[PDB]
Amino acid sequence: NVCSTWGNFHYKTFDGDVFRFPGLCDYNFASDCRGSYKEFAVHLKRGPGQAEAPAGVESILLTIKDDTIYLTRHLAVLNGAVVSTPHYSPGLLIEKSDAYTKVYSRAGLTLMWNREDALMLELDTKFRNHTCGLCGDYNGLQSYSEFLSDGVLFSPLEFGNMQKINQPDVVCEDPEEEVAPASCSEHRAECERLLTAEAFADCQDLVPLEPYLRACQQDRCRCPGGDTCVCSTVA
Amino acid sequence: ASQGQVQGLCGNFNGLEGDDFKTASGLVEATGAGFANTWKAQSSCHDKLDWLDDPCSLNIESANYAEHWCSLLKKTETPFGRC
Amino acid sequence: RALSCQTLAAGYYHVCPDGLMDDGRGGCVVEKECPCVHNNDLYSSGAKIKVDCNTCTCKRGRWVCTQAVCHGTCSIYGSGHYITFDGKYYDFDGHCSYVAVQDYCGLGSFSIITENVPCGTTGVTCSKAIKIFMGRTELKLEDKHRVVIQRDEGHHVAYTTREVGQYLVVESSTGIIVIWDKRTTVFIKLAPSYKGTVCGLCGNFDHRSNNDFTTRDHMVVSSELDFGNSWKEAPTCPDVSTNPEPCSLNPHRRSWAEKQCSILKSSVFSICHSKVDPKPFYEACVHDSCSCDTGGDCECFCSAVASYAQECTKEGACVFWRTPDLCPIFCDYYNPPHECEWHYEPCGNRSFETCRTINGIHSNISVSYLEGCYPRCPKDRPIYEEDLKKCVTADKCGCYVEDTHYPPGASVPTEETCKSCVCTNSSQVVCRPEEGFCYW
Amino acid sequence: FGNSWKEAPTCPDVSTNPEPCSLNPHRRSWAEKQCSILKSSVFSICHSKVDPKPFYEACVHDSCSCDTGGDCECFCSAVASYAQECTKEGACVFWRTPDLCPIFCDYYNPPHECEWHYEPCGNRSFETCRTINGIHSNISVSYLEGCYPRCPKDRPIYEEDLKKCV
Amino acid sequence: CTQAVCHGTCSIYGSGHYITFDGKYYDFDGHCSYVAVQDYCGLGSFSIITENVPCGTTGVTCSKAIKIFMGRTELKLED
Ligand SMILES: *[C@@H]1O[C@H](CO)[C@@H](O[C@@H]2O[C@H](CO)[C@@H](O)[C@H](O)[C@H]2NC(C)=O)[C@H](O)[C@H]1NC(C)=O
Ligand SMILES: *[C@@H]1O[C@H](CO)[C@@H](O)[C@H](O)[C@H]1NC(C)=O
Ligand SMILES: [Ca+2]
Ligand SMILES: [Ca+2]
Ligand SMILES: [Ca+2]
Repeated sequence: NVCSTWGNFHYKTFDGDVFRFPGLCDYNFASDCRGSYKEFAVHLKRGPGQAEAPAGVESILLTIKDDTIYLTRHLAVLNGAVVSTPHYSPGLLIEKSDAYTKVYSRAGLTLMWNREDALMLELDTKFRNHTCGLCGDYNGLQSYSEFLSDGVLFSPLEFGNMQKINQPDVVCEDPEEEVAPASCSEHRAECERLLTAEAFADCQDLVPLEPYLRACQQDRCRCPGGDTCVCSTVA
Repeated sequence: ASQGQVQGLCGNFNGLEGDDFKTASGLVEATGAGFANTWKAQSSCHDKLDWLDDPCSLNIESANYAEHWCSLLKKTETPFGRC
Repeated sequence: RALSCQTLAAGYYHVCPDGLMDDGRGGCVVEKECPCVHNNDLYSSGAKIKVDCNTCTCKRGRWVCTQAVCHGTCSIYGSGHYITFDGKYYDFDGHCSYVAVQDYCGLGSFSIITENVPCGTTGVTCSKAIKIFMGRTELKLEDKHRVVIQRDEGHHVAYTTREVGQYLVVESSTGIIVIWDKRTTVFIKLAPSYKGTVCGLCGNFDHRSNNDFTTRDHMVVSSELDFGNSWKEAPTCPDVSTNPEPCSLNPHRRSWAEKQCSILKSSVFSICHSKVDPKPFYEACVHDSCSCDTGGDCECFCSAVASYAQECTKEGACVFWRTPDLCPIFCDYYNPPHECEWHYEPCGNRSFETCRTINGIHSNISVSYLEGCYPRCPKDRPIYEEDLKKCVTADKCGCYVEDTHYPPGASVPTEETCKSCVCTNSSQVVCRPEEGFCYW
Repeated sequence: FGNSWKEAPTCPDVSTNPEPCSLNPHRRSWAEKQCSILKSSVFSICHSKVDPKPFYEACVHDSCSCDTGGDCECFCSAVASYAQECTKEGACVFWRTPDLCPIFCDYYNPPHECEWHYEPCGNRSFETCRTINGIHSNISVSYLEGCYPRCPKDRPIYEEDLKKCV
Repeated sequence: CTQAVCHGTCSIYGSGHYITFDGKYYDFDGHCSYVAVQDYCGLGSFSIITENVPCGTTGVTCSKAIKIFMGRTELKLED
């Protein structure tokens, strides 16, 4: 299926489970914890904090079984060399459109990233019961082991904290537990009206609605003023 | 004055470094873990096996750091250059 | 108090009841029937195994072995990798003629020299010829052939040259053996009568490896580059100062080398991982692949992998690792037009009949572990004559006089006087006198 | 003419043709020595039926360039290209030796029954289970090098998608 | 001789050596996806594309994969 991340630090695993982890240092977005041989690993790197509304990404590291791709805002590097996109190696395709950057692999990996905030990854069915990154496992269970492993219901922040990567030159502090804000249910009508418009007719049966509107709930109240933070969800 | 009268993970101390893996029950082993397992002080412990990998290939973010500093040992101008 | 047949000698310093002890195979057993272990293999009581010249037995969880002295072996291979008689690996990259072994150690009976020349552009050097001085005769292994020189008039110390698998084997009746793969590898084997009476790059073979760095003038040093530099032959040859690092001087060739040489650590050689440590061979493979940068670099790699496969065979693990895309071997080239007799033997464990051994001649070493193509002669002429590589009848093989093959019937050349010789029609060389004065 | 047929507009434009043997002088001596087999007496039959110069130049040009690994695979293909034309015009030449571009055919054989053989110039037509049912091609590919079966007389149909005599 | 029209042949080989259908040799070292053949020539039925990538450090390039479009089917010769 698809793991996704967008908006004001909104995440979505392979089994739904939309939450919010405002980490900023570095994290293991996805990986192959088969144990014998690691086929691939996607590492995400947030920014230093762009502003209150947006939440960008600095660069992405993506290793597939022999080679590393380092994608930045302006350039893409393969094995330490700058490549003029597109590239057509016999086991890997990189292309750079204006609205997206796309990477296709023969192992069953597809990555699509717009250079600002939105990122999504698609894997085949081969990697079920093996993924171990921030996107949770890929067993198809809805929040089964991602948050309730040994009976303890993990809060999103602590679950995200465990997925950190230690860079042996810089110490980065994890975010502290914020005071539980009020359930922003006062803006539910606005989110429902905006999302369930006419232009979104033939997908009311393809994608659910509850998670994406719940995401709009916090987005609307956490992001006062400009509507740069609500229209990044309906996107 | 104790040449050949010691046994353990530190060898026999007789001048030859080929019989160092000589177990306490005759023949010589081939790997480093096979010989070591025979000197456990607690019967309940399990047996280990060698590890055919290099850590500098699994932790890429650390490879540059490790190199940039450990390479100082070969720099003649550095204080270690004297040795 | 819980013994386990592996902590027997430990002491139990820090399940089964009192008496019986765990064996690691299953239920508890008495001390008498306690098994033995070796290279991650579990052998019950009363078993048998061989170690390179001897035979052992699991008696009481302890091994009891015969005590005979195996031969001594020195190895030269790769771009300057040396293994001495007492097991001390090292590296050395010289450009001169160096004393591999000899007996003129401070009056001597032989000497074995080597010729190292540069191969690459990073400064590394490799062996490309061998010279063997025996008494007064001088053999030279060169250009994939053996050349005799200064053959002594009437002493002619008995030797024997033949070809086994992909290797060329030269033995001497005195107790010297040289095995050469025709490209860069060399094995020197010595009988246990030379113990502690040799010197050279291969140490002095005394079962003690803290004094194999003895220089020409009987001084013990601690540096490879000083030990090596003192055994050069021509005084005008330069002196080595530093060991080059190939993969650092050719960064663009690293990616390939580290990918092809990784097969040693793959699952293909999973059987051999518990019997031979692969790291010192993986390092040599990578070191060699980064250096062959002037052509023919698919040949530096196959030999490096074969060096490890041969040891795996020698220790008892016959592994089949060649594929049509990885170091292929072309054996049936030797077959007759379309009769199929030559076969690629992955680990050489075959003992057939030649026309040498048919007449009682026997070697002194087991070379039954060398890779290559081997015959499977048919049942209408089942004797393998070696000097022509031909399956022939037991009658028409040859004579093999003075290390020279002569076809049956052919008038045998003779360096004597008044003595004519002929190979009979019975594989028998017989000589007659001629009274043309001289008599019988 | 070349730069106008690229598919992606963002792809760069070629400005010059590099000279491998000039940028890698130390590899020239080897390349000019191995590739000389084309002009040697081994291919004496084919010299009057195919001009070797454009293939000699290709061999030398390729051998000077494969300078990152596996340069014994750039050379054998270059020589095989010329050998294939020599076969195509009516000159079947046997040039492989255990030291020069060896080929490993008996790998496919069952344990020790000998049925696969290296066919130097492919001039052999046998019965597959496609042609046994009237299926035929529209060109002759009877000049392609490789290893071919010689299926026995008790199951003489060669199935292709498994490489088996049945 | 009899007069029948043989098939036509185009050859790609080596580090960017090309032989056209009419017998013209040349060299070309590109790094992109190039049209080997097609009949959408100024409405056509097929197309054959090639994929050249660098192989070496001197700048030369060689073909490493093929794509065949026929009607709507797409074969890819690779690995
Ligand atoms: C194997 O070793 C034996 C032991 O020496 C060799 O036998 C010697 O042969 C020479 C000449 O043939 C005699 O002068 C010696 O007296 C023999 N030695 C003994 C102890 O009798 C034998 O030649 C060696 N094998 C080969 C093939 O040479
Ligand atoms: C494991 O089985 C398959 C993949 O092997 C997967 O679809 C399933 O959801 C997994 N179930 C559990 C309990 O891990
Ligand atoms: Ca789950
Ligand atoms: Ca010791
Ligand atoms: Ca010694």
